[PDB]
Amino acid sequence: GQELVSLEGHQSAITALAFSKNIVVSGAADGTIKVWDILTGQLLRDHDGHQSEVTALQFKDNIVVSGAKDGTVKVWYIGTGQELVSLEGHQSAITALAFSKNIVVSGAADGTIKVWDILTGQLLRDHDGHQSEVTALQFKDNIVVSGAKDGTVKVWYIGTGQELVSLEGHQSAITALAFSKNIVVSGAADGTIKVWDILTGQLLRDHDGHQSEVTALQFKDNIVVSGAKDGTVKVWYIGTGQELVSLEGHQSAITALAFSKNIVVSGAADGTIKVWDILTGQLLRDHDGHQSEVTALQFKDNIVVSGAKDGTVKVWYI
Repeated sequence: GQELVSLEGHQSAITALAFSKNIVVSGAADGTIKVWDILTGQLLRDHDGHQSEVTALQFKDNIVVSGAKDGTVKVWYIGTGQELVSLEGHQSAITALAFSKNIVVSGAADGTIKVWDILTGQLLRDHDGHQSEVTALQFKDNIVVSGAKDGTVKVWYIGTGQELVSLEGHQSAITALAFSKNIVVSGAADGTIKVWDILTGQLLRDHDGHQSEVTALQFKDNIVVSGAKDGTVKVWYIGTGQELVSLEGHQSAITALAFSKNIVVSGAADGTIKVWDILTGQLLRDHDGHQSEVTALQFKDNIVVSGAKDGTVKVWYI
């Protein structure tokens, strides 16, 4: 349970983080984007980003999709950092990104949602998504599910361009989403978690949650992991709302969550990173990760990658 590598990090707060293969892409509030090789810990690509704060990152098959505060959306190659396609982006700040096959879906602070083809650069769909800032976005199988700061959740089809079903949403800002072919599950800031039949729109379950002011959510299978400002990390079943295991949490506000296999990695505003086993509830690791708030966590193949508000990027083993 030590550090794999030292990484130089950035000169400003880490705002986005992506992890794939042995490559980590990190974005900072000064617009700089850096690419690192985990095996050697060397910075391969420097200054490939934007001129405003990086707000979202997507990394899939040697291609990085990055969004910035000025609304720009860039698609470039990790090998050379040269942009592949030119996207006009949004006029408002990018707030959410989804990347699947050749499609990029971007959400902005004005509520707009745009669908791009990263082979032609064409704007496939221009959407007046919500009357509020798009705070979450999930893309799967030709259908987009979005969440906004006003509590609204929406799903639509890319070709038709109209909504498939009307979901009532929440009454606080949405935090994280996920959905299957049959159901949608969404969670808001006040702890609410709701599941929706996509066809009819019916509310199959309405859970009030166990926390006040959640700051991070993570869905996988029917298990939700929720962190809150009070420092609690809770694991429970979305079908019934029953808590599964008890975790000590942190003495500081939860600011990042990662979830892989049966391992939960949580980061707090004091920089501490904790590693839990949801089968037993025991604390596997208790790292004094960073000296500032943990702003991003990536967890793949027993390797945790973390970023902090001081610009540091660390990578760990379990």
